[PDB]
Amino acid sequence: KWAVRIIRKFIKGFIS
Repeated sequence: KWAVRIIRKFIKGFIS
């Protein structure tokens, strides 16, 4: 659970 946020973490590196 909530490991989807890890992919969003990559997004946090992509958007920034």
